[PDB]
Amino acid sequence: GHLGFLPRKRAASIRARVKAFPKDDRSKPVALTSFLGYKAGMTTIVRDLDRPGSKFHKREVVEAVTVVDTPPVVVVGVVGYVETPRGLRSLTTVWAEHLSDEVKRRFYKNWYKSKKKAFTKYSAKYAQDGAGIERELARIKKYASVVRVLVHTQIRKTPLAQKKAHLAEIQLNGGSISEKVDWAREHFEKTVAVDSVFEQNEMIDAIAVTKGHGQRGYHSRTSINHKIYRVGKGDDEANGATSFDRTKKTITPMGGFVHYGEIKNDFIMVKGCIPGNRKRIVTLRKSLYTNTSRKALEEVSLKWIDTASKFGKGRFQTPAEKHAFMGTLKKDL
Amino acid sequence: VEPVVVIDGKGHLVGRLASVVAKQLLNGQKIVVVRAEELNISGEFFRNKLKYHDFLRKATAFNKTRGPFHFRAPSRIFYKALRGMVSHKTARGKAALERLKVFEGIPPPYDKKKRVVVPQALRVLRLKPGRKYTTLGKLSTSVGWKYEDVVAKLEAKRKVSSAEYYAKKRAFTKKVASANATAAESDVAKQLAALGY
RNA sequence: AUGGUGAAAACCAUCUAGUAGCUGGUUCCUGCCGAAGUUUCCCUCAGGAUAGCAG
RNA sequence: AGAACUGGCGAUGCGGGAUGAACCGAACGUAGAGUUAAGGUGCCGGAAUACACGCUCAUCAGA
RNA sequence: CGUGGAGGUCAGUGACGAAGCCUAGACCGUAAGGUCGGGUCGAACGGCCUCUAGUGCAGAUCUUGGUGGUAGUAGCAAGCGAAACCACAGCCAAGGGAACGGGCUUGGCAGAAUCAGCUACUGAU
RNA sequence: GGCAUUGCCGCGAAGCUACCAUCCGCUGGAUUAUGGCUGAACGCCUCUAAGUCAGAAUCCAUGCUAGAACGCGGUGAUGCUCCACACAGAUGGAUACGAAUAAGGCGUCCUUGUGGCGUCGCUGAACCAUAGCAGGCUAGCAACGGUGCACUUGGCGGAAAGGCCUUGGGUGCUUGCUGGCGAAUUGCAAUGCGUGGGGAUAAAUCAUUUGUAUACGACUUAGA
Repeated sequence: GHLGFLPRKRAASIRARVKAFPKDDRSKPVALTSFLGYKAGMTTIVRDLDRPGSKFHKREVVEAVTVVDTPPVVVVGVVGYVETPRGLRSLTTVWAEHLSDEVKRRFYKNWYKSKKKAFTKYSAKYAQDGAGIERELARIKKYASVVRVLVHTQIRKTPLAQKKAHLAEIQLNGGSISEKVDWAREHFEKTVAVDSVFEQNEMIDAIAVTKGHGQRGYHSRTSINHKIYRVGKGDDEANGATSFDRTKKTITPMGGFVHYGEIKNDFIMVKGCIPGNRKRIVTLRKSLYTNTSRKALEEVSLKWIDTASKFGKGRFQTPAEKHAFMGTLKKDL
Repeated sequence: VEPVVVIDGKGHLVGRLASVVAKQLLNGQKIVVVRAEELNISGEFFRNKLKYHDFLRKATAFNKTRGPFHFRAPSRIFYKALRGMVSHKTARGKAALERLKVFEGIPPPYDKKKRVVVPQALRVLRLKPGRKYTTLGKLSTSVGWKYEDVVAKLEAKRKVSSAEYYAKKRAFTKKVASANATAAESDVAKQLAALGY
């Protein structure tokens, strides 16, 4: 087979780490480079294709897409990395004082017996006008070429019972390192939204650990160039409603996804299929560069979203459609 | 004559330097070569680039992972040129190499401390005027080493932090030169001069 | 070979420590001397008959 | 290829030639000190990164 | 120089310990070996001048006896339990003249210990 | 339906699992061949000798896979206490500009410069330190300095900062100069910070549970 994917062996964790990051544009202000979420289901989309010079120009096209459940991810720290003759080197990490129960759970393999003594004397180290905290922020403000942000998942918002927040690193491609640490200063403990990283019609790339079977499977894979079709919002009702369809419905199928619950928060609808399976954590990066082709150019018009019960079969979209067709039954009246 | 003898590659010749650094070890003489990257060889560049790659194609058969490990980093590139003249096996050796420390650039805690040069191994004192001659730097770069940049930059910084120093100093010894210049002539002086001082 | 025992071609015991144009092995120390690699016919092939070198 | 002639190894260590049946030096009681042979003195390697005259740039010089 | 026995001699040594056996013990002899201390032992033994011989071992696919590695392996159609075999070890490159490289020379290199596949190699602690 | 070495037949989720299906499968330098530019050798010419521009699916990075089990960093968590014991080569000083070498330092004047004038190198053979019982005990004078030490004020050093500077005060020393005592007999050389148990509190492993993992381990989980 493929000689490049060797050794074809098992990954270190469920949360795979991103080996590279996008380059830099110093002229821009501070922006995140990647965002994390959980893979959940495979839905059907039909839409009119506004692709010029095509065999399917202005025609309706069917294609299967995936909906990654993405909760608002919250910052709990920031890191500085110096440039060395031996690569990079973390000189200092610094944290946000008031951490959730979820991140505190990550630092223990046995949460139940533990006395929950996580960031106690470190929070006592904060307890003043800075002096030690502001010193280490100044340390990163002096040296360290690349500045990475420590974030975690709001797992309680997620319908999964895993209850253990995944820590990841996301660098910043907004130049002048002083602004990087000052952005992170303003954004300690703060919850970062999904639409405040990606928009619709953007080519992106996802990282994941691939569906294990028996050694075969359970590798970390990175597939590139995937178009985000819909950046949804949980507080916004009628997510399944397009500009065309406009029927008040959630993107979630009747009785949740296959092996996954309801979507009571933000979501990303990625073209095709992301690696890994449902209940698996993914991290969406932003393409590394300007990927300008006509595959990237077109701004899509989503016509209709399939929300039929994938569990078995589906002839209906909403529960309203079931009783509209069936009429009334015995247990009803 | 000095526990440690920090040397500065900058403008030297792998082989000669090495050699002389070799002897110095086998004779209990701690050493520390610096600015490694800004070392020098002899003969065009395309040369050393070959008389190396060849050293690259090396590698073991059945298991390339157990053969001649081709180090890119200059410091190393040079460290080899050296471990090549030092039994580097019999304890007498190990004992040596154990007395070395080739750094790329000039990291603390030496930066702050004097250095020197092996007058019997200078491009400018061995190579006939205008005559091709590598510069490790490029050579390394061309074959892996992924930092020429870092050191580079992360260098200029060092020169600053210092240059600034010197000034303060130079501006200091400007006084002395006067202090004595004046306090000179007097008596106590005269005398010394006589004896020589 | 002699004499014997067994049996739908044999074994036992002596003669017999049989006979070798050979194979393997051959048991302490020191000192001193110290080669030859070959001449000529018996024909040579086998073993020698002699001269040479060392006493 | 054959014939004749004198050596070397054969029965023979030792210094040197990176390493060696045929090369170079040197025929060995046990030691101490001194001087050399052949071969060497950038380093591995004991010994001049000695001195002096010139010549040589080679995209795998040359020894 | 040494061993078994014989003649002679040392009015030799010897239960207050002969012979033997060991010993990170000491001395002598170029050496064969000889002498002594310490420990163990329990009854005979040695030097000297001579005599005599079944007299001195690393080998013989030696003979006899004993004991290993192999191995707690193959095996029995947690326990029981061999044998073949065994100078000694087992990384590559290059040179080592001679259908000789496995010990050498010059390099590359090399961390204890172990199981499983076709000692490498995949992988796992 | 008790049973049928897995009784036959109709169909079937979960799984085993497939070009028998679907999705995904990258951009910057440096070059060869060559095409050039400036231009000698060789008073013309010339892609070349000294330079320089472009350029092959090449090369090397970017990206991707693994992470040295003796490569390294940052961060969270308290190791503390009670008894008993045990103890690869220092010998004045690593004495900080960078760049160039057919060129450079240092000092001065400024016309602020690829500026002028002066001066240095030909080795560290220097520089700074250097006198006292292996360096004592006591008295002054002259300096207002030098220097050690424990403190304090302020500042800098992230490349491996893990150090370097400074302010103030206190306390020694001063061989800068002059003194006052002691040295023997050392006999004429032989340099002269862990254990083994308690207690208190952090954590890990086993056992249990879960399965996204699985030959066995390992790995993911959950439980005062």
